[PDB]
Amino acid sequence: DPRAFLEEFLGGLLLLLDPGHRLEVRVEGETLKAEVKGGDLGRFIGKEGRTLRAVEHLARVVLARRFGTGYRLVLDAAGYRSRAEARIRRLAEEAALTVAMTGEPLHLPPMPPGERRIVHMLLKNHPRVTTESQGEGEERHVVVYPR
Amino acid sequence: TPEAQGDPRAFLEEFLGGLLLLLDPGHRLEVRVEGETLKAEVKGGDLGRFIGKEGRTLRAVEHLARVVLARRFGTGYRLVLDAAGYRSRAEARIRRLAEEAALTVAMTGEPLHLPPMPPGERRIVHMLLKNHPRVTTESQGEGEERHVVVYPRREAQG
RNA sequence: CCCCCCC
Ligand SMILES: Nc1ccn([C@@H]2O[C@H](COP(=O)(O)O)[C@@H](O)[C@H]2O)c(=O)n1
Repeated sequence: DPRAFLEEFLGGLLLLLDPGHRLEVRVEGETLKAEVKGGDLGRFIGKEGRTLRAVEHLARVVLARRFGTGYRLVLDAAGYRSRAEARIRRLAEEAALTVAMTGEPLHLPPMPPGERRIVHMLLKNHPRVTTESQGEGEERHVVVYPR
Repeated sequence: TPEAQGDPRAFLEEFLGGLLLLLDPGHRLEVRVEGETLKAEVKGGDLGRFIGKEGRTLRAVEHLARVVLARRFGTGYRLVLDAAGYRSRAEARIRRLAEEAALTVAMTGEPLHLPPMPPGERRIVHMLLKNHPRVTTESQGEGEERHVVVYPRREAQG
């Protein structure tokens, strides 16, 4: 059972991270969702979500190694994903502002595909700007182009 | 914080051992104590697959092991994780950028800004270009955008 | 325009 496996695995790490952490794992469409509550959560998240991503990444890998490909897993704490999407929706809305004036394209910072997706999605059918990614790997980033 | 040898060694052995079992049963683990720091190497199994895309996996294991060591003992013991000469090949890539910067800067007489870099990586740049007869180094900026600038020992007149 | 490779 993928849920029970994640519970034992993520429960193992959570104990070493903070005894106040508690875990809920649920499926929501195609996506396995792991929510952490309790204790100093910012310490769990870490600077720029660095700790939460390391857990999420490793959780994904041990999940793939036992059950195979096709799973989507997202790990979250105290609505940190929302805030990160909102901040991403901002700055992108800011990009369409700058590119609107200056007819010169604008290069956004590198982002993983899930975050580039959000940029593409917000600026969908924007009257002034389009989006298209560039570069490869950790280099890859969205470019805001003018019409 | 407690002595590196003893519990911190055994703690990391058991923690990484459990993680490596799920990643690949072929993995074995050597954990070395260097003074009051810890060093850990993963051997066996598919090491390419352990490292993962652009090293994301080895790095997430390193980061997380550091964090849980700090939670357990109060320090990360400057833990450094390696596999299949990963750390060495990345030390070389950083050295390459600094080399190409040295050449360009000594020619143009203009400073060049290297890509932003963690302090660990910034040290490698500084050390490689110490006592370099044509260029020098000095960092600039704050936070994630702190990066080494390579300066010509003798500036362009202009 | 997921993300881990079984890339
Ligand atoms: N000339 C230099 C400059 C920095 N360093 C090292 O590089 C690290 C990064 O410092 P910067 O902020 O100067 O890049 C320092 O913490 C120090 O260990 C060095 O070893 N020699």
